[PDB]
Amino acid sequence: AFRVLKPWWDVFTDYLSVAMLMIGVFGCTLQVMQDKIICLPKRVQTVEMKGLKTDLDLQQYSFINQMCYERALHWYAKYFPYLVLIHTLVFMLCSNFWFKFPGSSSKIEHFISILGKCFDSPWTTRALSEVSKKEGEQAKALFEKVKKFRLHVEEGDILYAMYVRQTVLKVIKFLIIIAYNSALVSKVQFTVDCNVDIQDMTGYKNFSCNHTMAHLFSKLSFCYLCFVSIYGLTCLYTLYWLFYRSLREYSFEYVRQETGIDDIPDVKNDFAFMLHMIDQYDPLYSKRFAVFLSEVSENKLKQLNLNNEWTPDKLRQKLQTNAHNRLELPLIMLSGLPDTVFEITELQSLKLEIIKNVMIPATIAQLDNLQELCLHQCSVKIHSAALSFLKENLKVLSVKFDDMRELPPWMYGLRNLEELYLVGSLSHDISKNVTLESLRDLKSLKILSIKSNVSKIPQAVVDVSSHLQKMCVHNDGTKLVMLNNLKKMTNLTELELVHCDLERIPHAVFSLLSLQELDLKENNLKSIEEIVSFQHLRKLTVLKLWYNSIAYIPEHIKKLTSLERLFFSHNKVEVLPSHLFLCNKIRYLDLSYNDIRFIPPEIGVLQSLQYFSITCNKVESLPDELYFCKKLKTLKIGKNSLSVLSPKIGNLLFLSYLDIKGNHFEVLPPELGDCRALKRAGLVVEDALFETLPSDVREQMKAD
Amino acid sequence: PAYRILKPWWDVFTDYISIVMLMIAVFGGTLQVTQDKMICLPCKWVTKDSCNDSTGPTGIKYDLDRHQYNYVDAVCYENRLHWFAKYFPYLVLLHTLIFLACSNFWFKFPRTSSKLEHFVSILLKCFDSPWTTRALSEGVLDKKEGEQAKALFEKVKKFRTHVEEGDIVYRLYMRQTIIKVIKFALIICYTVYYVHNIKFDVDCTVDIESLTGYRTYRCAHPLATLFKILASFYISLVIFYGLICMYTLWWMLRRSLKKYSFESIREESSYSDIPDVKNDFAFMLHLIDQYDPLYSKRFAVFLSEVSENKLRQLNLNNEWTLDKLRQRLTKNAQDKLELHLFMLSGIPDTVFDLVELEVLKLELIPDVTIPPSIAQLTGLKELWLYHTAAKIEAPALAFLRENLRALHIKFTDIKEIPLWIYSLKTLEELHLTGNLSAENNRYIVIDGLRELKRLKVLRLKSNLSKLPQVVTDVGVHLQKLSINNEGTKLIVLNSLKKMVNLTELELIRCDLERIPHSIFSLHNLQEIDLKDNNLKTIEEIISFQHLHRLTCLKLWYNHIAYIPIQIGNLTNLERLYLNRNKIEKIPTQLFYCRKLRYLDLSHNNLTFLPADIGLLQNLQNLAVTANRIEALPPELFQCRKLRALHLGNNVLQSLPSRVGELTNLTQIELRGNRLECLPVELGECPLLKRSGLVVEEDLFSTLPPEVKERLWRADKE
Amino acid sequence: PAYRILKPWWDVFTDYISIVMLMIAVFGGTLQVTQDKMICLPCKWVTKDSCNDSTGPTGIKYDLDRHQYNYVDAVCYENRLHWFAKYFPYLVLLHTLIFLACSNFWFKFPRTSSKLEHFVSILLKCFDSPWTTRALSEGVLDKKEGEQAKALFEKVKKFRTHVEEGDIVYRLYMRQTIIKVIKFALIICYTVYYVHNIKFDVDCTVDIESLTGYRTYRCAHPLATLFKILASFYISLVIFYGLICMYTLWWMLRRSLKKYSFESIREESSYSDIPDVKNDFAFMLHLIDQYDPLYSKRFAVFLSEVSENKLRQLNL
Ligand SMILES: CCCCCCCC/C=C\CCCCCCCC(=O)OC[C@H](COP(=O)(O)OCCN)OC(=O)CCCCCCC/C=C/CCCCCCCC
Repeated sequence: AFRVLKPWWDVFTDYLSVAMLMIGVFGCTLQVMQDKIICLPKRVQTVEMKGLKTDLDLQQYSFINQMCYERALHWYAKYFPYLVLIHTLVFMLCSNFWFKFPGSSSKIEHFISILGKCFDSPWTTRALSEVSKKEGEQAKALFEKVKKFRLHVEEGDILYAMYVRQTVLKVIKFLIIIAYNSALVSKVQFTVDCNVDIQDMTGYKNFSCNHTMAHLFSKLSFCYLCFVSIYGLTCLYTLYWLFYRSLREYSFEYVRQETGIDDIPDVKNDFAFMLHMIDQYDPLYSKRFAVFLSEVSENKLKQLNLNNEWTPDKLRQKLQTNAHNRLELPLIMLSGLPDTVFEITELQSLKLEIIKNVMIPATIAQLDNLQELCLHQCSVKIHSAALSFLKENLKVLSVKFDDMRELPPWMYGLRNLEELYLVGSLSHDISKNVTLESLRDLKSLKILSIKSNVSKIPQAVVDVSSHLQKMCVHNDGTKLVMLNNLKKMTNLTELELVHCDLERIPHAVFSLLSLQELDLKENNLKSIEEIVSFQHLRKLTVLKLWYNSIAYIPEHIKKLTSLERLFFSHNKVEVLPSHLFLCNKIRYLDLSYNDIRFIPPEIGVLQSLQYFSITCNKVESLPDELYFCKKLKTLKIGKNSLSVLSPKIGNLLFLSYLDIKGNHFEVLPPELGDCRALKRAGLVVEDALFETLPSDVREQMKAD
Repeated sequence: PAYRILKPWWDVFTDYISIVMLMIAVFGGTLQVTQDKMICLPCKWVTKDSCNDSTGPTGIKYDLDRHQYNYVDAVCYENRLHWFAKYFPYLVLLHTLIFLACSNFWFKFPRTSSKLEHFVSILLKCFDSPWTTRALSEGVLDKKEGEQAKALFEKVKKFRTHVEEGDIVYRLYMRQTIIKVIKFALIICYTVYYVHNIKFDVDCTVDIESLTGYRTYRCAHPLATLFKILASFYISLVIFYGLICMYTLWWMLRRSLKKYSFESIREESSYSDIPDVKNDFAFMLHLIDQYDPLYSKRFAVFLSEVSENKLRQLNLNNEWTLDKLRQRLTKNAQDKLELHLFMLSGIPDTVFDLVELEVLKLELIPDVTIPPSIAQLTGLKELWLYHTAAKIEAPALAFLRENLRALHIKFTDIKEIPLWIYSLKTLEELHLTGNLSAENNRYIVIDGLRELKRLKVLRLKSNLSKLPQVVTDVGVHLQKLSINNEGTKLIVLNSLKKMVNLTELELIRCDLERIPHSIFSLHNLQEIDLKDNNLKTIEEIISFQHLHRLTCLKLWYNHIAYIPIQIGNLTNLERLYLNRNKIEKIPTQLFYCRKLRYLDLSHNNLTFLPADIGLLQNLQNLAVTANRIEALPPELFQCRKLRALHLGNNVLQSLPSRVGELTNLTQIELRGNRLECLPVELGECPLLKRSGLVVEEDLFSTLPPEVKERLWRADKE
Repeated sequence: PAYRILKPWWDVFTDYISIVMLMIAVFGGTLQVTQDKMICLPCKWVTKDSCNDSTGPTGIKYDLDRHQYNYVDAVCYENRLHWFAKYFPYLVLLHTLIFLACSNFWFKFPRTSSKLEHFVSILLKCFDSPWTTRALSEGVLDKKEGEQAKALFEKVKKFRTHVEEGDIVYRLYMRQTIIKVIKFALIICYTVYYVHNIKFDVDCTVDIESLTGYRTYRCAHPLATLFKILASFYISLVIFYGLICMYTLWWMLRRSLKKYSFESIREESSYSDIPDVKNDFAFMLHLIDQYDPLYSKRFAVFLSEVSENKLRQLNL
């Protein structure tokens, strides 16, 4: 229905066109009449008057009639109705030319369709009441439709130019019609003087004729002139309305004054022209459409829907704990962040997973109990009070940057931040991430874990080395290079490098003089020859070099004796030396799933050992000196090549854990009762080895 | 009607021009019928059949009646008026009728009309389809809507197969345009040539002197000038018509409309696999492009096979909802939550919305692609691939590398086995079913079994002829290897001695007929069943005493003719299952085994049942079914722990009353046998209930009714 | 009534040709009513009941009133103008009305109309049946569509038993075609033999000498020549009609339409058990094949019993 885009001028001109078509049809029907002109010759050859005998037949009179009709009657008086028909056909064709164009009609239908969707939508009067479930979803869908319309019609200007063209054509046609009709209306005369030279056929040369319907055609011409004058005045007003104000722009400033929303912008071009058209039809439509045009109103609708969907009771259901013993709210794939979430003030940790296009309001100042924030694959925005409060309060952060921009740039305005979990991925141009090297504003940062394909340690870490303490990096097959950035670590205490492809332990680790622990996880350490400088790490107690390729262990282990935790599980070690067990302070020694041939007896030196794992070895001989070491709390010798469990095993008083699983044993001795801290769980073995205890020993063992 | 979409702008313009031309024809026809005449006056002065043209002026007396004038008018109008000035409106009418017939021929000719109606109908239905709106926006799908989308998609495919064969519509449209332009040319030629013959003044020399008195007359044709301008206006319209036709002809010679490339739409839309239609499909698509490209845009997403796959996947998601899936949830042999998806097009995301699933079973799904949401299935440990080509991604591989410890792959082809399954970091249990020996693929399908360092169970139903050494390397942690080969002998060659951790070597249908030394060299083996291996003799039990852990010799389903008396040397077995054999008689030596808790001797040729069966105090189930056994000894009833006595289909004479010593009897089968009447002691057994006492009914009725009532009350209370 | 599927190209062509013959008849009838007159002038010089035709010329004076002229015109129009030139429009009216009656008799006659509508209804329902799409695609089947497919199957079997016994529709179409072709032959014969009698110049001899004074008059028939073109052009249309009808006759004598062979369709489709139908059903399947092959191919699947077994086991 295009009637909503037909103003009063268009309807008036259409009705005038219908009237002019009626006039033309009536004139043509009058032209159908056979008896048209009546001619009598001039100078023909109480008072009694006598008629003049012209001495002519009826056929001579008819011949004179047609001769004078063809050659003496003006062409206007004979073809005026046909000209009216042609002119009114042109007017009718060029009056719908804006409507019936291919590209214009689709835009018109789209505009009127979504405008009617507005005029029937509950969210319009709902939005006025906001200014002054299902319906919210339909509101959001219609809002996406409104944005689609903005990107779909506003670009072009075909409608306005086409309407201007058709109006100008109407005006010029009206001018031509008025001019020529007013010029030639004086030629429609009743009495005509015909001077055809048919003296040879009839006998006369001069005739006086009467055009019978000359009065009727004169009245029809004057009526058509009046109709065309009204049509042209209407078209001139159309031109005046088109050009007196710029219809290429429409200001929503009237709604800006009425509606409290000021984000409502001023659309232009075809949008503007069709808004002016519907304002000519009904001014309420544009005012109601404006509350759907603005996008801050869209943000308000999104917030209202966010608060409506998730009641606080649902958030009570969602409440849980996390890996750091904090009250966590897991929010998964959400449209945004509800204010109902911030209404909870007992909350200690926030988990936002792929909730993008999210702006953090001041309302987070409600919940003071936050300590952890999980901003996972979500591009988040911020507000000033939120910056201030999260500067003051937030300390633990765990973000995932699937996309580099999905890392927000505002993590670094804080200072109270202490823990950081930088899980994700990185590209080749590592040093260009200025986001990393802004942690100079962080003063309290102490935990940094970067699961990413990071090849070069940034100068960020170099700057923040003064207060940073823990590193956890998972490269996952990516080679780590540029280790001077880890050289200029000074106060760092923990270093866990996973899959960094570090062939050798760099001088970076030995430049560290206060490293509590080191992890060289998934790092291809074929040989260990740089341990000479490892003595500088006096704080080093943990050396978790597991799943590694250390083929043999040299004497350089004597450089550091403060070593306590020693994980060489799944190592390439063949034979242990005499020189490991000199460092008596070692308590925590791992060789799990290795392939050691045998255990030499120098193990007797490690008395302060509390953990000795050599599981899944090829060790066929356990000498009794490890059984002599009684401080050995854990001792895992599983799946080796040993033969018999030691009968004098009850001497180990403080033997908490003896994993000897899968060992080829024959019969358990009865002295497991003398062992104070060895269980069936502790002495994990195959069940045919479990079945071997004496009956009284079963009575003493089932009661422990 | 609905053919407005089929007619382009030029067709509408030609229709309007034809309407105006028909108005010309009607107006001229009415004027010719009613008012067309000649008004002829005789020439008084005639010089060689020519009007010679030679006080007060007076009229010429012709001395002719009105009827002689009418006769002269009719004769001169008939003879000396040109045929064009007379039959111009009728020629116009004929030309308009031919033009309208040519323009609307394909809408009336049935062969083209059927194709046009079919195309327009399915195109309008696809335009109005909600799946069109979903595709352009790309969900909530009503089942009427979903079935409409699937059925109409199939309709589109069938219509393409039905209409792509022929090109009749394009040929008919071409012929119509060519006729409409050649007739335009002929009309212009003959109309422009003869338009000057419509004259007002006409001289007629008709030779009717014997009837009138004059030979030459000078007529005036009144409806000439009007006719002239009508002809001019007609010519104008014809020119316009012709011009339009030429453009249409040019539009059908610029590009081959029988080859409509979907290039712009397939670049713009996500579905880039839209095939290029041909022939009448292409031509009608070009026409609908001329009308409105949005029609073709909305029809394009209904031809692409990527849209086939996406609509099929989303329809699959809409069919199989989470609730009926929870109803269909079952449990496997390991009492783990399993889901048997049989004959599915894909895996619905409702499966992946779960978090407690542990056994994801995928059976006969064609080339499915696993989305990452499997990582939500937090407890996932098993995975069953039966005739299913599986395609998986990296987060799925991560959650399976940290959680998944089982993988059950059944196949009949190499390509059914995916290449991802070798990248798991927690894989522990693994059954490969189907042939693994092929060209460049014999154990090289699965060469990534070195990467799996935590395997503990390996079942291979593969029709195998050799064992890889890499399995022997893995066997440091692997504890069970059961190879099913459907009657194919492997070459062991003592390459199995790295099975230090193997505990259950199960050679099913191996047809070995011999025991290699590697079987009794492996000290941790506890389960040994040489099933269907056709052992005529078993002679390798003596060397098993170095193996301290053997506890269960389930020697079943074999050709074993006799047991040597040296079997009495064993004591430590519990589940001695010697069923489905050809043992002539059970010996007393076999009852030297004191630790027997379970004894199955089903389907044997035992001559009788000796007394020493009662040497089995800890024995729980006993199945000497399908034997030749007549009496159970009292020693058997001193054993208090008999529970499952499958004694049926035997020749049992009677059960001695010392069976009253039995207490723990649970299940007994007596359909068969020769037991004349039930001893009441069979009713005495407490643990033996109606489900366990599978017994004849008449001998049960021989018992006193109150004992039956006590058993009934124990059953029902 | 959606009978367009029962009208092949010959039927549509003959309908349009009959419409244009209607227009000929109405136009010629209007002209013969309004302006068919005769202008008769007496032959002054008489030679044995015939016209002799023998400075400034002077008009011939007949000394006749205008009413004597009108009487002469009426008498020579009724007596001497040939009846073809007077009643050609009424004859073409009658002929094309009989042509329309022959075309639409099987549509208006209840015995054939009921069977035509019954067959058209089930053909249209089977053309839109989902089971047809599924089987031509050939198990997923909803209970409701399965019920409606089984109902349509039972309707197909019962209507096959109801219609395959008789052959009235084919017989009526045959009779209409023979009547149309023989009437084409008769019309062509008499119209071509009588078209030469439409003359502009007619000599009339009516013997009204006591009322007029003259015996022989020469008459002009103003609407003769136009009628001639009309007649000639009308003849052309009938020729086309006859030729079209001839093809129809040849088609209905090319092969026995009372036996329809599904041989091609049941060969190309999986179902090779499709039975050969007989009599009326065969004829209307042939007409539908002349309209569109796909309708017949789709209805072929509702007649085989292997498709019935497949539907039963899918429903089971
Ligand atoms: C497709 C083919 C179309 C042809 C079909 C023709 C239809 C009509 C044919 C039958 C016409 C019947 C009349 C025939 C004999 C004529 C009799 C006669 O001369 O009557 C006179 C009379 C004129 O009167 P005068 O004497 O001038 O009156 C002056 C005092 N007021 O002539 C007539 O017009 C005949 C009246 C019959 C009416 C039939 C239709 C007349 C034409 C109507 C045309 C109107 C169209 C207007 C629209 C044009 C622009 C859109």
